Amino acid sequence: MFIGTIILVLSFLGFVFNRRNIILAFICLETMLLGINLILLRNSVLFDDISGSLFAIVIIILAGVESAIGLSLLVSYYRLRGVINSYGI
Amino acid sequence: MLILAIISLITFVSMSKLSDNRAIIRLINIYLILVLVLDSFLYLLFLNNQTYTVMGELLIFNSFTFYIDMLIYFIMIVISSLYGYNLYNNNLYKTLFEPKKELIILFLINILGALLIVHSNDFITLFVAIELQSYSIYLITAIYNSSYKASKASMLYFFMGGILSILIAYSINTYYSVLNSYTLHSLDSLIINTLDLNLILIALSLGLLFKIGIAPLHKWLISIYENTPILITIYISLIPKISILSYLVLSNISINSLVISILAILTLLVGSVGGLLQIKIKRLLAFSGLTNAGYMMLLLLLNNNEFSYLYYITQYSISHLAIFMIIIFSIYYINYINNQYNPIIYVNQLKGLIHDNAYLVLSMAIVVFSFIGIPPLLGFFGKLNILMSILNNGYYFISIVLIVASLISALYYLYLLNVSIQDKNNILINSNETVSSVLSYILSSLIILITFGFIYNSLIIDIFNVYFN
Amino acid sequence: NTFIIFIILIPIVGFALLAVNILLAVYKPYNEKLGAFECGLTSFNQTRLAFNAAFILVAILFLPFDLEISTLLPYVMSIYLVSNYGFTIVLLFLLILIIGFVYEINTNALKINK
Amino acid sequence: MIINIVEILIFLVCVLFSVAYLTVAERKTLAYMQYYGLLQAFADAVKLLNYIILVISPLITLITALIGWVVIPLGPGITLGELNLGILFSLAIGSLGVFGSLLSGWSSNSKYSLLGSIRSTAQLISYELILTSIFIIIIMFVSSLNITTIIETQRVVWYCIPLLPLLLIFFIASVAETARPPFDSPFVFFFLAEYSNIILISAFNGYLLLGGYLSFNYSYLFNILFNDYSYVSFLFEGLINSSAYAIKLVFLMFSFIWVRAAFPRFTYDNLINFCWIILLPLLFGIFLIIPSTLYIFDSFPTL
Amino acid sequence: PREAAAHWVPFEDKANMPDNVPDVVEVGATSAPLLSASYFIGAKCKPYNDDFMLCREESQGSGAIDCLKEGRRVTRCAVSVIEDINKSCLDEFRLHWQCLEQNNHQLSGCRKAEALLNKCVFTKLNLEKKIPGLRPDEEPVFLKKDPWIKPAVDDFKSVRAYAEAKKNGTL
Amino acid sequence: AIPFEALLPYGIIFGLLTAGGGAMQVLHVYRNGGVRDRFAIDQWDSQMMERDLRLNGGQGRKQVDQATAPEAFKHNHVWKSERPLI
Amino acid sequence: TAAGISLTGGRNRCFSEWQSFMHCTAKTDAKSRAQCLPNFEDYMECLHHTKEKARLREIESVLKQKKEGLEAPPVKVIPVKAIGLV
Amino acid sequence: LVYLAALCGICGYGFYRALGGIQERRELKREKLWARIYLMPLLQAEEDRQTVRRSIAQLEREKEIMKGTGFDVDKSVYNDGKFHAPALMIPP
Amino acid sequence: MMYLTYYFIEITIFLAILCTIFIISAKNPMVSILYMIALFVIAAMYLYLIGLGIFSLLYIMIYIGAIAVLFLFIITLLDINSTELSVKSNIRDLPLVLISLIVLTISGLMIYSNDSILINKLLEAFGNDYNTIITQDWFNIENTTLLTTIGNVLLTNNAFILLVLAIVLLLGIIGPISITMKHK
Amino acid sequence: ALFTSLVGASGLGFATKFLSNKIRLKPAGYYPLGYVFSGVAWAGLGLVLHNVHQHSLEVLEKKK
Amino acid sequence: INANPGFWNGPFRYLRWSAHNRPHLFFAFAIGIAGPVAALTLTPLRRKYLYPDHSPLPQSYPLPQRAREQLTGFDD
Ligand SMILES: CCCCC/C=C/C/C=C\CCCCCCCC(=O)O[C@H](COC(=O)CCCCCCCCCCCCCCC)COP(=O)([O-])OCC[N+](C)(C)C
Ligand SMILES: CCCCCCCCCCCC(=O)OC[C@H](COP(=O)(O)OCC[N+](C)(C)C)OC(=O)CCCCCCCCCCC
Repeated sequence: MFIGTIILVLSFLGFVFNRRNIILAFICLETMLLGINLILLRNSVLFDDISGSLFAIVIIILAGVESAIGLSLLVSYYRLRGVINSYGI
Repeated sequence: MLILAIISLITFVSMSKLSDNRAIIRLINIYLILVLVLDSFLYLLFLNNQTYTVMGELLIFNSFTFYIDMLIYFIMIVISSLYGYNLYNNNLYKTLFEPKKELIILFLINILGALLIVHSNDFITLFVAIELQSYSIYLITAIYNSSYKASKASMLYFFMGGILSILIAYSINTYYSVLNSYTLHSLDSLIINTLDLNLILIALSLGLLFKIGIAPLHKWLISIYENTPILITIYISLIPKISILSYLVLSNISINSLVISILAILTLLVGSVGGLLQIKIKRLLAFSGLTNAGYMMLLLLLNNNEFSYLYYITQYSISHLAIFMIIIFSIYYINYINNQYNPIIYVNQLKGLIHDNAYLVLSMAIVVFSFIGIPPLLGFFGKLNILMSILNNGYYFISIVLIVASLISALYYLYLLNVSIQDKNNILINSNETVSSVLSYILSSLIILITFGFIYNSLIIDIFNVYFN
Repeated sequence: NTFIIFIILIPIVGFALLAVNILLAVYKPYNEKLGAFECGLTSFNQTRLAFNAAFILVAILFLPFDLEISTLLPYVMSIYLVSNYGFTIVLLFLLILIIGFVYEINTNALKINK
Repeated sequence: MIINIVEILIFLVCVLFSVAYLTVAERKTLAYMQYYGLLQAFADAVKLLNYIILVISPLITLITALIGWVVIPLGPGITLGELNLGILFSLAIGSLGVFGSLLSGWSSNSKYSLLGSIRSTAQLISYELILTSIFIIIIMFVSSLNITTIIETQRVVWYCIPLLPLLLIFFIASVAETARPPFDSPFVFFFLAEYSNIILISAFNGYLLLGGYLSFNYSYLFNILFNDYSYVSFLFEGLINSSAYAIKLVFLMFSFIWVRAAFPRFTYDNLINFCWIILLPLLFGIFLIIPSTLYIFDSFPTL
Repeated sequence: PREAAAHWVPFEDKANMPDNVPDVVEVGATSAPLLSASYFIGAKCKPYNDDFMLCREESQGSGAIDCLKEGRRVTRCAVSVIEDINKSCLDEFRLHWQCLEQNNHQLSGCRKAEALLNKCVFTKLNLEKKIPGLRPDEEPVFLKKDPWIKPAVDDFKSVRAYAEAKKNGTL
Repeated sequence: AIPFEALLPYGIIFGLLTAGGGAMQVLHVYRNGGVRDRFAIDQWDSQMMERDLRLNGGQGRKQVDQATAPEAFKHNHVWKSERPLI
Repeated sequence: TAAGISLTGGRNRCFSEWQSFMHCTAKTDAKSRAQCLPNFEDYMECLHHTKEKARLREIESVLKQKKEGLEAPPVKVIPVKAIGLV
Repeated sequence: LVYLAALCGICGYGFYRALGGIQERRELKREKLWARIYLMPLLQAEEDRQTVRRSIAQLEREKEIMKGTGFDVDKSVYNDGKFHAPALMIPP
Repeated sequence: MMYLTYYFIEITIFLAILCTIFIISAKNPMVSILYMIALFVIAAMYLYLIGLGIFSLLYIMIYIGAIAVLFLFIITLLDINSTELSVKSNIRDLPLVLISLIVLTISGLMIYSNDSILINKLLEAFGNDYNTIITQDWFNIENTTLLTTIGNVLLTNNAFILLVLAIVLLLGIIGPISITMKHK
Repeated sequence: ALFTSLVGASGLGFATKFLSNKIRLKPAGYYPLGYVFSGVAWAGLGLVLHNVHQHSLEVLEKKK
Repeated sequence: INANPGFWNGPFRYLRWSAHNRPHLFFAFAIGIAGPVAALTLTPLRRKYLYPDHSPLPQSYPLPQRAREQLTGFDD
């Protein structure tokens, strides 16, 4: 597989360099998962086997759960809730 | 027994007040105690090393998995006792050790992920268990998010573990592309000899071992251990390591690996030398765990290593729990508290502890000597089994590195005792409050295990010989 | 083959990124008037705004619940083939998910400003 | 080639005219109870051409809203694209339709518009959960993602009759999906895209619950009128199917503008709480009961 | 096996069949006639078909080249039964396949033509239509009365033929 | 009273949709050669239409019930040459 | 496990080779496992077709270095619209 | 209670029609499935005969191109003697 | 016609390269989100080209209408009340990248003579100048699609995996609630 | 011997109780009923382990 | 005015309280728990009285379990 592997390479090296760009690092995590899924789906199609596609959907669900957890982490980190709690208990 | 506990906890904690957290954790403590003492008879399924496959070849079950499983319940019982039971009945200790509403549920889900890692028979199950454990441990690390010191550690651990899990998935999918399979049952001697799938397994072992933090990827987990709350650090630094190392031992995919051997030597050297450069307790214990991880990784280079690994992991788990609980008990004997999450930071704050609780210092001396390997404590016997195993396979340079690493690590282990046996003229601001009887009993039981577990060495050897052969 | 592509592509784009990132070494040193923020003065008089935790929880929990729903699609495409065994498995799956739904309902985590 | 071009041109013209005329319909309906913008904006948008993706966002959102129509049938096999995954394609387009409000909120570079976009986006995803839930509930009776297949299974009985509360839930969730009261240059693009999404949701409800193009059986009528297959008979049957489907669509449309010109507007917090406290528990109950009902009577649908 | 991909082209082979294997006439009926006559073909040639499969699994991979002869037998039996139909029940067969083509190849919308063809074949071809695996408690789907599902439009000339037959009394 | 002006554009949309659907039905019939369309076709259906196209000489969906096929069908079998998926 | 299942619920492309290889492994032991090398080689060939690719490369190299004509029925390519025509 | 009782009747009558429709569709699917079952032996044999003709044709084509070269064409890449349909055709 | 359809896959690959570079080479987080949305669209088209249109639909559904929507939602929360994110210097981590990448280049370099028998593997890997032959058979009678097979395997063969992913979704429900709201 | 194993386990329990008392900065004879409880519990664990050992030896001998 | 009487204090009193004071949750639980319970307690009754389950549908060709018999007819 070409496209998946090259997306994975580019996103991995984008992660390694920035490493302090949490928005972009988490984007790179998402794109690396996408690149792995592409390779897995291509090999599943080539082999005509269902295990590749099953692992692909499992990776999709795990990626969604991971994205939800990570975005909750970013909410807590950047204090997205806001405060305006001045003059209050 | 664990799924039902998780479901019941979600249901019960949903409809409970915040003040019921201690009671719920106690209830689960006795629940797990009864699970161990009442369902322990299941070890009869594994006479003569009988092995079973469960859930359509997705899980494996033998005496090794059963023993790691029971050890994980024992560790979980001890750690959950550290949360349910109050060390001191005063508002300060109320504030420092206060469990979150979801902490016990996350703990049980992480235990479930670790057990599924240990029992995995397929790469799909392996990856799913890894992701379960990883997401749970991220949530455990982040559930105390009132500090930037903990927040940076949570974010770093999330991102580094995400990269590591992506690498693991990439290796698994490369294996699938090569063989059109997701299980190790398709790997035989002919399969290894004919085709070069060694690099795939090396990459998989790399990704798995970096999750527990071997060199040269140790600094991030050491920072995380330093910055997380100590009641969280005691858990996040033991259970994932146990799960990953048990899966690696049972997988048996790194026979006489040059890369694994070099990385183990590097891990030992880094852990031993970097420990000398530490003035913080948490970083010192992190490098101690790194050195122990290197010791156990030395066992990945040879076969028939089940007994040595099991003995070493059990004794190290007991010693790790004991040393963190000693550090927790010593909090009462210092004049100031660093943070709400990490009340003690520097080894210098333990100075003169022998004038406040001499028997606490005695227990710490026992556990530190077991870490060094002074007979007849369990640590010496675990290190001796490691030495016997490595000399049986002819790794002489590895043995020399092991001995040198132990000798170097003894220096920064005795650093703790030397600091603690000093003289502190500053008298305490606190006096006569009684420490918890349950937690003190558990700590004393751990110390007595470390001190007198060598009585049952022959009994354990015979049980292993009959149940693993 | 994927490993090969990975290994040889690492040095090339690695050096490219290395060069393009040694470029910013010095650049726009953000000498902007950062004086009122290093003191603690405010110039908005307005734009306070707020976000109840329930709002962001609705936004975030749209994702796991949508995954839960979309996981039902494979079942409805093979409902007849796996009739009773699959029916029981889906019942257990749904009950486990409803445990979490009960958690989010009892906690009242999703109730916007009252 | 020519036939396909003529068909797609006719369908696009009809859809665009319907969307444009529904604005006038809504205005007149409001008046009694109590267009031409694309050409000027397209040249302005072309003049504008990171600015690139931000500039291209509105028209591509409108294109997505229009492509949502490619799978809507007007009869057995009568569609631009006969997709075996028409339900999944419809769900994907409906999911993509939430980007319009967000990018429109960004377009103005205004904080108040951004709050509007955030509230709208949260409400849209909240009721997208309901819409997808009802979609899957319906699919549980068909075991197929082909829209024409579901419409054909609805010959025995419209799925509305066994699931009338589901019809009410879908209608409420549809009024709340598009921020329609009481459930409330790029502007013209987003406006027509929004109304296209409204008509798409009406069509979704129509072929999920109201039977689609079906009407009273006309086998006897065709037997009396005609003695053999002819283009006149095909034209008449197509006219009947399309008239029935369009009358159902118009009824749903009139219901939407009626609730706009009806029961008083509700607050946003109540709008989301109604979905997350009242609708979703019912939908999970239906998730549990429908397969249970099919298992009790041994009626699991086949492929 | 999976279907083709984004780019695929069909390549035509004009090489002659090897002379060692005998040449046999092959079925020329399209989809609708085959759907109409599948039950009769199966009823007449089930033993040859069973022999064909049994050889296919016994050859263990070489079914294409080792099971030629009974495959020739099966195609000969199919040609024989189709010739019997094409010289025997022309009208009913034409009704049935035309209706099936006009009714999206679904057997539900052509019960009248199905019945006509069934009576023709059972009357003077000595072949009977049945669905295996049915217990005597339940009655066959093709003999049902008052169906749950009705065709969109009943075929005009098919209904006329049914009415003419029921005036005759053949049914 | 019923507002006819309010319902006028609704009727316009109704009529436009009806006429468009009728035209689409007529066009589909003309393209199919006077027969109804095929919907929800699986792999078996696609293979059947491919075989029918091979049999009838490419005359659309024309059906022939002749027992003996012409000699052209003995050599018109075509395989699909898939581009390698990189 | 989901091994041995294709994308349509049937038997995958390399079902026969894998079945033969696992039967050979079951009928043999660890010491005699070396006898089952051809089965694993055939399974890997079904997975990747390396030997087939090498043979095709040799054939193409031989073909591209020849100038004389070929007297043998070649393969004709036709458009999808021209399937079964003439 | 009249509306609730009527709603049960409306839903009950709809379910009875809906439930029955599924069951008959299963029977119709059963009839459709058995129709394709009988057609497989005649359709599969026709493809099998064509497969042999194309396989031998490629072997005859390949051996004539390589005439005068020391290579083995009839030797299959696989180790077993079973018939194997040739794949990976050379682009035209 | 044929010229474009033969290189649709390569066009998607090149567009993916451009989108990923634009992702890792921007300043505004919005630009990266929009370009990863474009990358997801390109991945969907690429999956359609292979013959996985259902997976492309699943991608467009989940990764865009949920994941990307939540990404853009969270970023929009960061902008209405302007809170610029502090930009720390990566020059701290540049030296380690230098050392590691020089080590990797040297590891690829001392191969030298052995590259003559290893680079050729990638040389024929790049070529791939053979077309797959697609043959037809009639062994399938049921109208079974990819999603049906997914459901069958996930509900019967790997139902345990389905239950463990149920626990994973349970975790994804509990965790955000645990770390987002202040109880009592 | 079983009696010796029970005595050793009970002594280990007594040592654990004594160590717990001394850690809490309490006299050695603080809660003697706790000494009894700890000794009984540890003796029971020792009895279970001794039974496991006896069964292990029985299994080892039986395959001869 | 209204206070929860507690489920454990009285089951039927709490059932009435939920039906009258919390309609949405009570009905959600009612339809949710009816499904599996009614299935378990009614499916055997339906099988015994209403109608037996249908015969399994074919998934592939039914292969006879026998040896190849010698047949005559339609030879070359
Ligand atoms: C009333 C039921 C309560 C049982 C709950 C047990 C929880 C175990 C948890 C944490 C580990 C603590 C030490 C366990 C001892 C090993 C047992 C065994 O023999 O180890 C063998 C395998 O040896 C090995 O490879 C190496 C083991 C390394 C042990 C290192 C610690 C040494 C000091 C401990 C001496 C014990 C002091 C007791 C004082 C009365 C497993 O034996 P097995 O799989 O055949 O089953 C055992 C039968 N069982 C389940 C009833 C118990
Ligand atoms: C929890 C649900 C309990 C409901 C119990 C009702 C049973 C009443 C007895 C009438 C059955 C009958 O006599 O009609 C029989 C019908 C149809 O079968 P048939 O083809 O005509 O029979 C011939 C048998 N063959 C084909 C094998 C020859 O069967 C049914 O499925 C209808 C059941 C009524 C609707 C129940 C829907 C449940 C409500 C769902 C709300 C979410």
